[PDB]
Amino acid sequence: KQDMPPVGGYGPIDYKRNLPRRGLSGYSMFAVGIGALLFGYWSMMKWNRERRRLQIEDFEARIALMP
Amino acid sequence: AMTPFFWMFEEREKMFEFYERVSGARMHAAYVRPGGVHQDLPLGLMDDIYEFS
Repeated sequence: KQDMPPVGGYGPIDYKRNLPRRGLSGYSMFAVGIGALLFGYWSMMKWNRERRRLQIEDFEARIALMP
Repeated sequence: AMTPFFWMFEEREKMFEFYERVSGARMHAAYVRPGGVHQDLPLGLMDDIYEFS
């Protein structure tokens, strides 16, 4: 008279299938990308242009000597 | 692919446990007979299949 099945206490667990979490898609991407990339080239032309100014100063000390 | 082999067999060893508790042995159990099951399964296995499944 000592046998298994309980009178109660059950679930069940699902048979389902779901993890579609979105996700920042669909014109949200391709907009943060271009907005990041244009910040890069804007951070250029303030350094590459400025290094071009110090470049001429480096040639300047050459030319003021050599006679 | 390396991991889903390892990711499932680590979980699979919760289920070769269940053969040993009922028949006596690890994989090849001589349990089913031509007149039904050999012997009764112990007090348990319904609070342990249920936690597993």
